[PDB]
Amino acid sequence: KGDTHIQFQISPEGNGEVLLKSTETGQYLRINPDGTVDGTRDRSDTHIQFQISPEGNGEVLLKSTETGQYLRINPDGTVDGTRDRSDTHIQFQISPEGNGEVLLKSTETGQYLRINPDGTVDGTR
Repeated sequence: KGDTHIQFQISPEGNGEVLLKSTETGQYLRINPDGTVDGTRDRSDTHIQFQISPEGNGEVLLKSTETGQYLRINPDGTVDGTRDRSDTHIQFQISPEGNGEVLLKSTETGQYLRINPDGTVDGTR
């Protein structure tokens, strides 16, 4: 939890969409059509638009709207997209740390989402 690349801002975009942005670099989380996940500064990229979908008891899904893929953190720390809504590795807890900064913690594995400064995305405990 002491990692320096795990804090995000959540920017509302109306119509119920949000952007998930690294506080360090301003890079936005992106799910590509091929299921890979990375970071980009391209504000106009359609693949950075997310919907936060409540599951109950405070768990949420983070769904990339353009291609309907849910963010997944696997036990091995890799991050990808999936359409399998029953996967236990797509549930997140949004944990604020003050001033609009949050950690995005994947419930099943205890991993925090991380966007490294090179735009690579992974999980760290």
